Amino acid sequence: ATRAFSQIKDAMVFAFNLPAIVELGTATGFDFELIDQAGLGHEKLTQARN
Amino acid sequence: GAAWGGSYVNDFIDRGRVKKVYVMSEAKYRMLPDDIGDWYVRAADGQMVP
Repeated sequence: ATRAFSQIKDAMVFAFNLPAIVELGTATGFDFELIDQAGLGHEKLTQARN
Repeated sequence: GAAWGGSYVNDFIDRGRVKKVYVMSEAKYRMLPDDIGDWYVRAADGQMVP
């Protein structure tokens, strides 16, 4: 399904299976939070994220 | 009440944080009892009643 939908234009369509434990969700990688600690603002935080 | 004790009007945004807005009399106009004579109230006809 993902291979077939990769041809779809003007949309990102991605098919995937359920996690074993949906309550915990995925455990595949890492979850990282970038925090604005000095009141930089949304734009500066966006630049830092980029 | 607003002149002599302060009044919390609403919130504003200081460096991305919600903070209060207060309206109060300047210090020197709410110090002594005689300062009560400095304040006027508008009447329905627009006159200033002490």
